Amino acid sequence: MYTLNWQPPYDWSWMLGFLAARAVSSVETVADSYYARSLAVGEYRGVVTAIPDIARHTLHINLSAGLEPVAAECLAKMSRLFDLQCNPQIVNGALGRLGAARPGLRLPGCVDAFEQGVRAILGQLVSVAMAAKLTARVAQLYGERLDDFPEYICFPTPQRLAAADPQALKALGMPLKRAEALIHLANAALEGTLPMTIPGDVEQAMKTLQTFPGIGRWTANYFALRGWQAKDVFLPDDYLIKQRFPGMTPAQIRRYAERWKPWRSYALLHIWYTEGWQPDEA
Amino acid sequence: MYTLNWQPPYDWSWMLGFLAARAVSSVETVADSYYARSLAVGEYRGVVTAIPDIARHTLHINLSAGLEPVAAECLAKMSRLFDLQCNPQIVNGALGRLGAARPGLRLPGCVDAFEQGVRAILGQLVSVAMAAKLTARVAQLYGERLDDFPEYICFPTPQRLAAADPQALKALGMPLKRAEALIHLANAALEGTLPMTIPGDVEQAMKTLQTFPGIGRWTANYFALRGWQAKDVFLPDDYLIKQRFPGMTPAQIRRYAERWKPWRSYALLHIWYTEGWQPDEA
Amino acid sequence: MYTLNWQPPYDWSWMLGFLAARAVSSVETVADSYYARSLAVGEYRGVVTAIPDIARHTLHINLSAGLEPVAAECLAKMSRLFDLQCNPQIVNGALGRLGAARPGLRLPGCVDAFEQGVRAILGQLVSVAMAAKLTARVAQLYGERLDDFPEYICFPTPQRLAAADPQALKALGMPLKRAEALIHLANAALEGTLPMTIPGDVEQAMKTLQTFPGIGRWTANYFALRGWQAKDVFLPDDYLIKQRFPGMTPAQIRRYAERWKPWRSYALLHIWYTEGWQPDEA
Amino acid sequence: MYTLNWQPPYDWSWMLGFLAARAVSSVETVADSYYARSLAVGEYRGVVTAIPDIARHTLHINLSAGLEPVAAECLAKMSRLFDLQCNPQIVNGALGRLGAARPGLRLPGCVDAFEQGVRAILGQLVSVAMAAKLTARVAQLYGERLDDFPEYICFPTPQRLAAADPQALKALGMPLKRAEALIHLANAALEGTLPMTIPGDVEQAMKTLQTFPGIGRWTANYFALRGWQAKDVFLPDDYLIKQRFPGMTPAQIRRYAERWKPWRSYALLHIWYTEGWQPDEA
DNA sequence: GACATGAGTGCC
DNA sequence: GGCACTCATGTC
DNA sequence: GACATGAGTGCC
DNA sequence: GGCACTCATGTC
Repeated sequence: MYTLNWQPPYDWSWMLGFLAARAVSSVETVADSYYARSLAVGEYRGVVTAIPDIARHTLHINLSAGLEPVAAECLAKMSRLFDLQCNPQIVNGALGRLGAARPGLRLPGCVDAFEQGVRAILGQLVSVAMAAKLTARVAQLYGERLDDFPEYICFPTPQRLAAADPQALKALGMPLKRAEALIHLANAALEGTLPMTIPGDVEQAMKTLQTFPGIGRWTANYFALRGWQAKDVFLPDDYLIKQRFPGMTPAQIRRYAERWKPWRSYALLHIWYTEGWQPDEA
Repeated sequence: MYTLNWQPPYDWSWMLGFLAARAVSSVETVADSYYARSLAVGEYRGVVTAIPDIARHTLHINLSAGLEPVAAECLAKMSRLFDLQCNPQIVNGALGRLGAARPGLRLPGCVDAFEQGVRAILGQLVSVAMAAKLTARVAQLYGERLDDFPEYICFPTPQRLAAADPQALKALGMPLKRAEALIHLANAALEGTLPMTIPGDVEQAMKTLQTFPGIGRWTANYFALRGWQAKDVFLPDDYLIKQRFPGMTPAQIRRYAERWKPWRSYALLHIWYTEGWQPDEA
Repeated sequence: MYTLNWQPPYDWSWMLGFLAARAVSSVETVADSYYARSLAVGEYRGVVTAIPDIARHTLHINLSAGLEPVAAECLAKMSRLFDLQCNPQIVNGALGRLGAARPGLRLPGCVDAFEQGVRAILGQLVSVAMAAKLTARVAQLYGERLDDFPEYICFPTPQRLAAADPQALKALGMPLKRAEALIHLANAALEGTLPMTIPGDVEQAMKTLQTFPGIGRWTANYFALRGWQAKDVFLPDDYLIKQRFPGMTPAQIRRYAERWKPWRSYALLHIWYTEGWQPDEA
Repeated sequence: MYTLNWQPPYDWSWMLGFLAARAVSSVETVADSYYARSLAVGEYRGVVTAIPDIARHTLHINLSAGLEPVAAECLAKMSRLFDLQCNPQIVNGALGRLGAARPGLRLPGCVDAFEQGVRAILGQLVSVAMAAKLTARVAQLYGERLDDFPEYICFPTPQRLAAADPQALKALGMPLKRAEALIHLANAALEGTLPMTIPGDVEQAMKTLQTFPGIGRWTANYFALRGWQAKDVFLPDDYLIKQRFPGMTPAQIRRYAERWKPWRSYALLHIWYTEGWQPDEA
């Protein structure tokens, strides 16, 4: 019903692929041609369906009756999740060769910073499939079920996770430290201490995030990349990244990435999705 | 170009009247049939125009060329400024006779919490008109002039106001502590310490805000009401509110306001704009 | 055995009486001519007996073998307890008529700041006698018994009280809050966070003490007076003191108390022990 | 002429020699048959003299008239400086071989924790004779001279070094950071943050000290050793200690030293003063 | 007596 | 109006 | 020696 | 991965 446009090229096959690998059962549904999930904005709840019209390079968004009163906010959330503001020319031009194998590459955002915070923490260590399944168990235990869509469940809110029992979370298959990380993050979101929108100084912001128990450099970087969709951040600590730069230390890698500023977040995505890639031995 | 729905009744005459008295020259233009202002979403800039359509219960939004990449976020900003989410039947059902005279009353929000915080601060102990002109000076002195629309300036970024000279601001017409208050707020906005969207615990978030220099209970409440669009906050320390409640002390007003929960913000507006209103002598 | 001097006059009956009223069963023993009690100095423990000799203004101190290795710390603890340093000519000269009825009055200190801290906390709200009853109970359950002197038990150390169960202390006859205050104090004691000797800036240190849970202004002052032997502190919040200044508010008593600077601690004691004292008819 | 006991053996020659090299001109006077120094306790001041009596295993202490009022505290200060509490049969029965050559070794204490902290700071990275000459300058500029004994001067008090101009301190022969260290230290001493007596948890307290500006691990360890007279601390970061354990890392040194628990401080003193000492093949 | 809350009174 | 700073209340 | 930075190790 | 702790290293 609602439509949002984008600037070609846009690789929808990759975006949905990325998102489908990380989909949380009962929360999200990802198909080759559309994306849909439960969505909550305040006390308004429902389901959102996004259908990409390649031909006319536009995204069709349908909203369940419950979200109509806050239609625009839902639209802004989809635009952030799908990085519709991206001008591929500027990025593909500034990255030269690195972004030529797939110039439609977009930065997968999120629909809610808190959710992404929870996802980022649970993403620690385990594989993607495990992170997803782990997140699914948290949603099934603390999420809100939609009365008009019994198959859908809303992602847990800060009010529920903040009151959660550390041992209950532990029981879902996570260390006690990670459960406490979640409970503390929820409390921050309630208090208004978790930046829900990109701050002017992403560097200071992340430094403050690292004071949170259970959140280190990796988590804060990954949270900034996906949760604030900050476009200039690298993850020299990432497992797959450390494999793309054999023999180099976090600082050497970090020093190498300076060359891609101010679009380091994009460079990161490309290097991640190019198995053959390797650095230039200066 | 873009259109947003709203549920009747909606008193546009009153809404535009409220924004018009507080309009900042060079930043926004308010007329009988429309509202327009500069808008910055990251590096994207332009002018937004809002034209209500009573016949269709719709609001038409026009974005200048520079804001199209982030059109959805702009739509969301406008929906928060004009309280398009409001269901008057629900609010009026609860408020009873209090709102019966103007069932179309809405809660005027803002397009950005930082800006609103700056405005809430410059409005301390001065007339709406002075605060208006005062803010304009700060605007011209630190704003980003739109190239495509020379007469429009974007509101100062936390960036620019954080590195401002506490004196260059006092000069414009404010005590020294007033200027420090702004400079502090700006820094907070830079690292994400100022909540940009409403937190789960409004009570607690306001407490933290009150630890800010230059921000007391009044400013913090007014900020929650307009900047976060919190719907259940009252302003017992407001000068005018004290006149509407002859005699009574803050805790007594607050106690009497309890009867309008969970829509105290709306009740507040109805009382502010109802001349001879007075509590039940009961 | 060991002997220490003091300067006449010294009202030993008033002093011994004062200590008898607060004496804790199993820890101390007070008679009309001597004071004796358990005493721990690190890992060294034993019994100390103090016998005054009015004729030659000397105090004879005896130590059981367990304390011999730390003789001098024992002597210092005893001299602070009995305020052997006092020069009555100076203090009585400054107070004037206030202290002319008992020129031999001294400031009863303590043998250990941690102990006094526990004693001050348990002295909250209740009567002198009842507090001694409670302290005796706490010591009974958490103190160590001297092998060499079964009849005696050492006052509970900080490490023992720190690892005590709040519920176990609650049962002895105090609210849960009060018992938590004790456990917190023990922790500060272990960490070196509770000044054990009088600080250079008593006012500042007392302020720091008030941040402790369970410790308000009364407990901090009283503790500073007994635990540090601060000579210039008044107790305007004291029960009996307010009874000596009928109808006067805290800040009033405090301002009045100023004329006794810098010996307010001594004036305080003189007022407590003047049956019919009343502020000057002026 | 007061008298204190000690258990034999006691190497006075070694003790006086250690204090003699660190003697600060005008404050302490060291000779082979006696130690003498100015001393303060609150506002009572004077000169203390200590005469060892090998014959009767006794130490004779004489106090000038200005200290008599607080004689007991003065005796405790001396017993801590000279480690009179030490039972050599117990320490050596544990250290074995290592302590067999100088069974009379004692732990040189201090007369006051603040003073010792200052010396720990001014002894950093400079020779011993140099720290002595520098400290003497500070004592000379910030000390209260004694009226009864013109030749002697009191060590600086915390209130005085606190109101010190950094620049003034530096000019005496030290970097700025250091002078700043002394000033912070005085403040802490003033508000009661610097533990003046050994705490229940020496390790926790040493960590809290490491957060003071200018105090690292070597300074904390050393301060604890001499300022609190902690009997079980080792200094794996010491210049000479690194030389005694050739090619060993601080962690390896520390692991090795565990064989001397719980008397690591005495082990440290024996190893420090044993030229050519070296570790076994453990 | 500790501690959070309410009054208010006066000052940049 | 922010900010402090001093009484007066009312549970545990 | 204090103290930032940076690799690296070992245990949640 | 987080995080406390360890081993250089360069600076003042």
